[PDB]
Amino acid sequence: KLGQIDYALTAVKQGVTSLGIKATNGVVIATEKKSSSPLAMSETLSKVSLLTPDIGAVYSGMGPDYRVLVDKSRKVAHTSYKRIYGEYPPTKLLVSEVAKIMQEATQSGGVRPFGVSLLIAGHDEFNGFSLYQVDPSGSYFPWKATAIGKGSVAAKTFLEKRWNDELELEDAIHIALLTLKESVEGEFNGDTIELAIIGDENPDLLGYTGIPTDKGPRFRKLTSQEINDRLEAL
Amino acid sequence: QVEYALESISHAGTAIGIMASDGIVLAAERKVTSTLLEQDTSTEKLYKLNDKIAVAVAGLTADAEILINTARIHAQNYLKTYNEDIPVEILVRRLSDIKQGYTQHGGLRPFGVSFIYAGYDDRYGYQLYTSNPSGNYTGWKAISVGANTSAAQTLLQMDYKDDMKVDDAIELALKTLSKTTDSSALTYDRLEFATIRKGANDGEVYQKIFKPQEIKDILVKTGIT
Amino acid sequence: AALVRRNNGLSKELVRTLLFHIKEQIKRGAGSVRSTSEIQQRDVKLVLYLTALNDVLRQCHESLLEYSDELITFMKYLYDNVTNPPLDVITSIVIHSALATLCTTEITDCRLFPEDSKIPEKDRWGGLQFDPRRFDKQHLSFQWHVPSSDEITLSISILESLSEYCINNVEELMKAPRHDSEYGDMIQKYVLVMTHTLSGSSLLFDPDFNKYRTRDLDIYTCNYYFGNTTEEKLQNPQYLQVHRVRARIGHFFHKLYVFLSTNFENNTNMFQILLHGLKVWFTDLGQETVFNEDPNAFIDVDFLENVQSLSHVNEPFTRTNFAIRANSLHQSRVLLHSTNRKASKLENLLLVDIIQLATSLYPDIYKPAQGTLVHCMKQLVGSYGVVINKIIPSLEKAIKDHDYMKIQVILNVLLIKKIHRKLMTDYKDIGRLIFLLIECCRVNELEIGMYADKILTDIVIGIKIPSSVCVISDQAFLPLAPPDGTINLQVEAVKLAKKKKREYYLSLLVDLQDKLLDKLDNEKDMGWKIRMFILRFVTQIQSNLESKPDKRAVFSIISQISTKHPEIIHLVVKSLLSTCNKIISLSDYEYDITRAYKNEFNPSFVEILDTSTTSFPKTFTEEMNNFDNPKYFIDLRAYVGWLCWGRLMYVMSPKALKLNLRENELEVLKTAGHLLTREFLRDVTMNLVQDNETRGVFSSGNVSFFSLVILLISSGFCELNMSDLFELCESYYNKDDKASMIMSVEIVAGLVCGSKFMSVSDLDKRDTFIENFLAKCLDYELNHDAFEIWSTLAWWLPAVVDLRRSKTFFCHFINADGMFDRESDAATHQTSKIYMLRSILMSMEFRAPDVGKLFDELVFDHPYDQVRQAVAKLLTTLVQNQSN
Amino acid sequence: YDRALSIFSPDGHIFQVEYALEAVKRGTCAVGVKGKNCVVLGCERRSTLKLQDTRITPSKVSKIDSHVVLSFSGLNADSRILIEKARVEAQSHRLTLEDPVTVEYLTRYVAGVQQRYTQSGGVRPFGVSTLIAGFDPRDDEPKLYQTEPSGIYSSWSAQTIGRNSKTVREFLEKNYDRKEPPATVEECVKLTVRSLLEVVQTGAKNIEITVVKPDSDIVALSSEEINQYVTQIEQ
Amino acid sequence: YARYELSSKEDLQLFRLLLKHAHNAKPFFDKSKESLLVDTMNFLLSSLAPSTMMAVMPIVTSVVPYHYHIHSKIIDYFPFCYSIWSSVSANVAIDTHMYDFVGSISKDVHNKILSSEHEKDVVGVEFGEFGIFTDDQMTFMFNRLQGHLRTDGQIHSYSRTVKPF
Amino acid sequence: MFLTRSEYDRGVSTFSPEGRLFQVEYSLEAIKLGSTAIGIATKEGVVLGVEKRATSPLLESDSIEKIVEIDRHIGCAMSGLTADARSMIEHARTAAVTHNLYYDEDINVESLTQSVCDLALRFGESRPFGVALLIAGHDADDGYQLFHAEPSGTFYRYNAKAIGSGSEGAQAELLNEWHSSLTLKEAELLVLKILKQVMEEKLDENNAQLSCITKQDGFKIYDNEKTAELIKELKEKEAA
Repeated sequence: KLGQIDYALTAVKQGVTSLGIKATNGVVIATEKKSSSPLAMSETLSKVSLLTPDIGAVYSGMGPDYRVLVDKSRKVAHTSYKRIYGEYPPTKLLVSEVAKIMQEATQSGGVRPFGVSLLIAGHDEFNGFSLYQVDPSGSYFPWKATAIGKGSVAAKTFLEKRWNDELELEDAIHIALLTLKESVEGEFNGDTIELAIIGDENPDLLGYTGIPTDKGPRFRKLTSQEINDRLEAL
Repeated sequence: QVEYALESISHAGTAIGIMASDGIVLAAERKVTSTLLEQDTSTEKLYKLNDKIAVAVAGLTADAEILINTARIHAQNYLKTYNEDIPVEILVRRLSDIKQGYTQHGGLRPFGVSFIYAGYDDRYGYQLYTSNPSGNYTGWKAISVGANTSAAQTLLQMDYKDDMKVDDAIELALKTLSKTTDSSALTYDRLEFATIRKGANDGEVYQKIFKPQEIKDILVKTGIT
Repeated sequence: AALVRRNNGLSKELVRTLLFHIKEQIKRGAGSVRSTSEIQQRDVKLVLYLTALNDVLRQCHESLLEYSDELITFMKYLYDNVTNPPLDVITSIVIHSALATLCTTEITDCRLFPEDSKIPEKDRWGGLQFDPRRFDKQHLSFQWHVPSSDEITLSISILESLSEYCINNVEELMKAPRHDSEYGDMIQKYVLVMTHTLSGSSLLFDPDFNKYRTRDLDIYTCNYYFGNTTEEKLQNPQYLQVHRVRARIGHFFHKLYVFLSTNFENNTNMFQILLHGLKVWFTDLGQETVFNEDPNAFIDVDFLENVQSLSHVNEPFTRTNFAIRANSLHQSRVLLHSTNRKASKLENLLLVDIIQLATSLYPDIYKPAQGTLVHCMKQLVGSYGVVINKIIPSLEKAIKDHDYMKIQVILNVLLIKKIHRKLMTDYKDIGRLIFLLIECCRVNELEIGMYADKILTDIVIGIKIPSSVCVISDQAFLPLAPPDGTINLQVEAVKLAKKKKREYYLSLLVDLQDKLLDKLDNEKDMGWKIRMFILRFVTQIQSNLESKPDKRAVFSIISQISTKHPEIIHLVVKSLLSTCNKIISLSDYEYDITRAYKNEFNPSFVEILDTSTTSFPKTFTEEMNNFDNPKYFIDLRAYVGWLCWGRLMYVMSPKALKLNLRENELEVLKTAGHLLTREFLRDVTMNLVQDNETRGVFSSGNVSFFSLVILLISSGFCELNMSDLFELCESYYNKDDKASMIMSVEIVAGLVCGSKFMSVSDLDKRDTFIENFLAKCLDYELNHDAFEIWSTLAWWLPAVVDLRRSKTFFCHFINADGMFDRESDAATHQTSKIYMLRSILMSMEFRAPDVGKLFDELVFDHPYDQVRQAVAKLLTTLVQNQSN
Repeated sequence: YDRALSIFSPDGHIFQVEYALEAVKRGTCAVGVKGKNCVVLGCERRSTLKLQDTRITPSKVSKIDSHVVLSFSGLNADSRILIEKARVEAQSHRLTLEDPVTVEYLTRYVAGVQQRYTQSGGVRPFGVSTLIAGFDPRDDEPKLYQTEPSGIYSSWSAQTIGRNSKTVREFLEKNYDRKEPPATVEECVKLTVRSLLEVVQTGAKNIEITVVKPDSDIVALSSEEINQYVTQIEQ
Repeated sequence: YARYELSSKEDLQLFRLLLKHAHNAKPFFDKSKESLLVDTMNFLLSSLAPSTMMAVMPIVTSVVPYHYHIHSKIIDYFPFCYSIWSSVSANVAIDTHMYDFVGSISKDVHNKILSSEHEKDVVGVEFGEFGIFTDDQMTFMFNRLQGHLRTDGQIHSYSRTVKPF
Repeated sequence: MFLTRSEYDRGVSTFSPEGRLFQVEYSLEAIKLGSTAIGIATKEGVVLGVEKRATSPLLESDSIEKIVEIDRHIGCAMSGLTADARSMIEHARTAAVTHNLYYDEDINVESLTQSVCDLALRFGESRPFGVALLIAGHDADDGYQLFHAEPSGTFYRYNAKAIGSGSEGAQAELLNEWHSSLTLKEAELLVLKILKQVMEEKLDENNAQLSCITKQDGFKIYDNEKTAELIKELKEKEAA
């Protein structure tokens, strides 16, 4: 029965683990950053990405496919909503456009599916905080918590034990770091982990002040020092 | 040359439509799903088209939501054009023709979905219909699509009476589902429920797509716990 | 490794050059960078020299004795210095290869010509393959390898040094300090080393060690270095020492289990390594069943036999192939040695730890732990009882606690083929398993209830039955009777004990049926989970073999008609017909259960015709034309006499079928008949009509149910008349409802089939009814729907019943007015009449003589093509009928 | 048995529509006969499931305009698209040329869409046939036509598209004669009646018949008139 | 009361297993019981119709032993087998039993002639130009075989099909 | 019966080792399988005849037409009426009307024959396309002309040509019978004589259709009554 998309799913099931967890007051997206060589400067490639100041993504599977996907996803979030509506999309709108991009590749002959599954997390005024999984098929599903890649069956069993409707963002970060700790291929520290939140707004990260209307990014990538501070208790 | 798309819907949970002498009654059942898959969403079974028309779906939400949005757009356009809301027959024919095209044109795929369109308009009164991947549609006194279709249609046939009230159609839909349930009890979280009735007392069409507590209340009327 | 198998003198330099290069690569930093998933590019040379070391060491034998101490101190250095999880597996195979080569018996020499020796001439381009001197003892004298005593004193020194070593490393490091991600790898390493020492040293262990606590006969006797008799091996202290180390390793896996259970729950990799260690500890006794079938440094017996085998030539083989065939015989004798044993308190303790890991809720722990459990159950006698005695209480606690996920894991355990097969024989515990699966059907959460219903369906469909009937020739056992017509009072005692336990096992199935029926009677709100309930009474109460009929089963089954569900009704009408067929077959077997399986018993209504008389060849033609006073009947298909007469032919007598039955059986048929009211039939048949709306099928199960109603009426058990079944049949005949006129035609079919029970006055009533009813339905107008229902009857009825059991049925189709009229218009009505007659004549092969009037009636001259083609198809079947 | 020298594919080609033309036999009987001064179409009704609503069911026989009627055997879903295309084309002609559509132009256009769904290859042909009948404007010659899935079309004095429509055609050839056809609507109706009562997949729900008369006089006979017409002789 | 039906998978499997067991035990049916061959063939011949063909053919091919008395010989039933075989179009269900029957009788007469026991058994059974076949039987089988290989494909076991050639 | 296949069979756009395109050869022999059409050219007119399929008495008329008008000056005959024949005819019709309004003059019959061949080389827009055509017409330059236009997108002019059922013996009798001196009546009798021989000796106005091109009337298909008196004129003239 198998075709080219079941093989793109096997590329995803072979890829490095990533996860998402939704809390009462925000969302976590998190992954291991694996180095090809100890001479490689691991800050120079980003596993977790800003799509809009209130939407972020993490992948599993083929890293180069995800990099071209996120460049297109950013261009999609601009030419579509910033340049005609004047404002950024809800997470649902951008997940549909990402799935439209992924479906176009599986459809065209002489192209292959994107070898990545995506976790897209974000905020919206009407829908609030949300987490979605986008697969090589160009299909999308909403999740309370999820994991993708090698560790996903054990990770999803731990996420099923630990998720509840009352978790705070700070405790969802502890669950996320516990879930990444068990699947870790390399070392476990603030330089091998990559972690972001969409949570409260951060007016410092607006990078300007005055105009009362703008509130700055809901999205925030944690620095390695903030991760290491949490890892001292973890 | 479409019968595999009709096979597709047979798995997809179950929807019951029952027409009374004074209303219509849509009920449908959500399939049991993963603990962490989000339920509080737009992809459900009992949707709407306008204040006089509701649908229940079998088959994939990704094929449903395009047709539901096309129907909402076409119904808004009709109300905008004529200042009287679209007849149920014209909605189902308009949706039956879009679906036929994607089945006969080999550059496209048949929509793997089958919606039960309940409604009211004064040209024919309350109207219960079913449409399926082939692009054919039929009018009914009662109907069901998806899982347990055959078992449900027998229980519909042996209990349905043409003179019945909307309240009898509430009972018959709930009792049919509790006879033909895959889970050995029925609960408000698996059940989606709606009615179309003649106003509070005056002439208007009154929809309700029931909230979880109102579903619990009709389950404890009807003796399902 | 193959070089070192041929020459032991190469191993000393190659083994010291390899361990030097491993030290060089380890000091240069190989295995200093962690990754779980991959061998890194900097590790490749370390992996080469380690895999070369593993492969060379497996073939060193008695040459390890030269550098044994140097290897042991190198093994310690390697277990200190490298801790990358992909390398712990490669580095722990070093002891397996070392210990394995010291205790293994196997072929060294596979040469085409031995030892640079012998003299078969220089013209040997062929390897003696066809030369008749291939079988010679001086050609096939293989050196082989037989473990020395020095190699055995070294194998025990390596085994207890390394095992005790890793025992003092993991205990000095068992304080659960934290989840470092490097703590877990050091535990995994020293545990892997403990698993590579049990394998390899496994040829020293003994499945029997526990029996020989503190003249038994083996056929597959492999080469053991302790003894073949129990006194030969107990008198060696080296024997106790080997078993003592395996006890000490086994107690360590229980201690490690409680440590990882108390401190490191959810660490999947650490429980997986433990489960593989426990598999090796349970399975590798006197033999090795891992690294047993991967590619190694011996020539493959199946491969060389594919190169050398000739179909009609005796062993056209060279010396290499004879050598590896003698090696394969030895390996077969090793593996065919039994490991089944009576568990030792430590095996029970470790089994109960494996059962809890099979009950774990991480897929990555439970899937390996269930695979280890099925291996353990092959190794230990009585182990299914222990497993189900732990699993049943855990499902009960899981339902009591609302422990979803754990309920579903226990149901996926109950679907394991070994446990699942044993459940079907498990009369004493299938009772408590069934009631616990019924409570599991209420649970809504996951796919719980769907797995429970699947398991309950398998218990019913797959139920084992006690058989008190055994039809044997005495020559199945008299050829082997030993001379002692005295001590063989033992077969009598076994027959008695088999009888007593077969009676007791059927009592458990009867008691379980009674206790289920009580729950169906009492739970008015049980729901739609009573489908497997009446389906279980079906297989029990239809069973024939010592299952006594129960009037409460019939009553409680019949009363399920009060639920309107079609599938309960099909199973209710289906079940009520299988139970009466059990009573009916009891009566004609005259309460003799063995006649169901005897060739020489024909029921009193079957009679055997000479069919070899001077008049019988022609007596058959005049009898097959007798509708007025038939001498006998042949339902089904006739066959005797088509090619020639001669043999004994079986026929049904003309007489009405009289039941003779004892008290208990009359009461259940009177209970059925008392509840077969007019309204019960009206309910059942209307429900069958509304179920048949979309499908539109004709069903022989319904016909067989009307045939049973006719038996109950003619016996006086049912208070209906025949005329009620004639008012029901007339009532369902609408030209517009296909499903309704299917039910009507099924009552016609039933009335003709029921003719074997009907009396001469009921026959007359039926035939005047059928005469009027066929005429009313078929003479005037016939739509395409009614044609297909009657055409189905016309094909099916002459196949299942002799039409001469009626005076009017077949008579209606042959005499039908205007079949062949040339000027009728009305073409489809003529077509239908002809095709219905044709279908009866096709179904009545070489039967119904003197239809020869038809040849004068046939019209070749009809204006309408449809009738013209129907005449042509009829002439074909008429020509065929006489052509035999 | 055109294997010859075990030859296969010596022409290298194929053309095929006939899967659609088989569905056009499976479907309900539809029969039409001219009179001297009328045309009658009669079509089989499918038996209806227990819980259907009959109030809105289409007549099967289908008006395109006050002088022209269409009926069909074949797929109902496909037939709607042809009826809708024929209705928008009839309105488009009637608007743009200030005179009603001529019966042959309507058939040429219905044949035009069945031709395009044959030719275009990226679509199947429609699984249906048409029975197009009526009268031209300012005319009293009755006119009667067929189209087939192939996009072929033809004119008939009587015709029948169905599964048992080979015996209707034999009864029509036995009783119709183009030298002297059934003149009055009485005979014309009674002959489509005799046709339909022979070989239709009949029941208590049976047949829908429509008389067309000249100058836009289009009339479905009542469920009583189709019964009054049952005049018989039997022996 | 009919306990077994062919065209049900469990009973067809019991039949094939009892036919294999019949074929394996066939050498030990007693040559001193002189009527056994003709008593059995009288019964199996008289049992033959289209409705019993697919049972009776395998039973003839499997149970009936190769006995060669002065009065009764198994080669007397060749004309009967060639009657069924030559009357039908090529068909796996029939043809496979026909080749199987004449093939094992050919190997048996051949083996008996070479063995030091023909002096009792196959004495007065002649091995001819074509073995135990007549020219018209061999002509029929060679024409049957070329139809299988060039026209209809109706072979199941190729070992048993080349057996009589 | 033996098998004579090759490794270059069913090769599309591919030369065999001989330089053969077998697809266009296969398409070019399927012209033997259709209904018989015959063309006779004379100094007096071009005659086209075709065998008609027998029809039910109830059939009043039909749009199956194996002889078709392209223009007043040009007519055409098929052995089959697939979609590709329709495509070639409606291309030839559109080609005729566009030339008429460009030069104020009638299209030459060669130039129209060339145009339907170019359509088959284009495949509409080494494949074969459609069906064999006989193309008949008159123009002031090259007089009365008859062409065989082939599925290969190539053609020949013939003095007489048969296509469809009967090929070897159909063209054998035409080359035996054709004269430069034929009158039109004599050519009509000759196409009816040939049609009778190929039809396994049957001939009615219900199975033979005739047409001719002349300057004066252009392309016309004969009435059933006109072909009926011509069939009687054949029946007496052979019996004389």
